[PDB]
Amino acid sequence: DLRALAKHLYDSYIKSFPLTKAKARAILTGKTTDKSPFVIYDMNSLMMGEDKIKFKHIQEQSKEVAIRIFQGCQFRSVEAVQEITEYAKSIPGFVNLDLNDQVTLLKYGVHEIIYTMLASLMNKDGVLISEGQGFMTREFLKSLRKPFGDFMEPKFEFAVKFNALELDDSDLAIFIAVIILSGDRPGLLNVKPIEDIQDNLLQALELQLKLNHPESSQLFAKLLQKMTDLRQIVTEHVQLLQVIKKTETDMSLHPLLQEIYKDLY
Amino acid sequence: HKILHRLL
Ligand SMILES: COc1ccc(Br)cc1/C=C1\SC(=O)N(Cc2ccc(C)cc2)C1=O
Repeated sequence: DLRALAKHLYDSYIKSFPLTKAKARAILTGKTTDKSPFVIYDMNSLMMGEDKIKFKHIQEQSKEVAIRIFQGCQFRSVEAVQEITEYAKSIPGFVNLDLNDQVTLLKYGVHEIIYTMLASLMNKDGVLISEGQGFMTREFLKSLRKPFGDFMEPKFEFAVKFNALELDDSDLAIFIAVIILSGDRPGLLNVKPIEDIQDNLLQALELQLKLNHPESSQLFAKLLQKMTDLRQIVTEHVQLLQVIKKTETDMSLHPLLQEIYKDLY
Repeated sequence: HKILHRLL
């Protein structure tokens, strides 16, 4: 039951998200047979890196570094929203909730989950990008001109402390699900059936952590505190974006992201 | 939330 639910969540988590934490840590610890990721630390290494990905993927693109990076960020975020949506629909009970509530949960859940999964791709020195084939240094990101130089920093700060807890993909699968099924999102119509799903997810999470992190009794408690922390990180990310939105006349926000940000905080 | 609704 609870062990069965943890297994089901792990399997769809693996199906919904290509680059897993296990895979990410192997790349970052050189514990991989693959070619090391190309490192990006300045103007010229960014250009070199882009040369290489011109042979892997593919209308408008700025010649200003910070805006171009932020545009690349937007498209990755859009692709994360899709993945997170397919994941949520795999959570037993979710798709049977009122549609307006489903939309609300994703609207408020999506960024919290993004910063959670981003942690997996980070260490204190930088972040993996493009499916793990590149690595952008933290310091290079801190150097970007305002207001973009401070865009990734709080996300690194979160991840450094979060990664200290050593969750693996199976823990993360349930943790994410608990976050999505929060009955205290603003504007929910039917709180009860959401809490009823979260209750069982919470139980599965507690059990999973007791079994796999036996040395850290009270890891459950510490995880629960992170879920709330994330709420304020998003809140402050959203304030940063309204600044960018108003003062950066060049770039245009992506429509899906506008949808999520609108009337949010 | 047009796009979100469609995703859902
Ligand atoms: C190199 O990254 C950057 C450098 C500078 C600036 Br300005 C913005 C970005 C990127 C970001 S922040 C963010 O939330 N996402 C979306 C995402 C969603 C889910 C996973 C797992 C990874 C990333 C990004 O791509």
